[PDB]
Amino acid sequence: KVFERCELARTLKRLGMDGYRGISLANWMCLAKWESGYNTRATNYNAGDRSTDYGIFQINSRYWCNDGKTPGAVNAAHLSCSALLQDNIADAVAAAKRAVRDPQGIRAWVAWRNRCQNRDVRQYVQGCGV
Repeated sequence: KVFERCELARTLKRLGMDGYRGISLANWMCLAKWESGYNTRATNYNAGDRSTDYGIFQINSRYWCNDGKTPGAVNAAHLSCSALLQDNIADAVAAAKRAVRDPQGIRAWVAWRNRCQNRDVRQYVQGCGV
């Protein structure tokens, strides 16, 4: 599923992402925009370390989900990476919440540092009624 901007904002809010660990809804929106373009079936194989990023939040298989084919893979979230390619994003959200409970926080995603960090991200939630 490719989410429309405001539809995603409302969904994330209902799922309790607004201000989760100090992270604004606008920041979560910015992350999803650049990671997958709000597409839940987005997958990205990293040829360099043999891991794959899954879903709307591009959650990595070495730490937050198990896909069986990733070397040195840990399962901090305990989810199958398959759960992060569904149309329903409840599992992707729970995984994202777990990921930011590490001291790094949202900075774990380099895309966040490059295009969201220290920027005006209001644009991602403007007009959505959240």
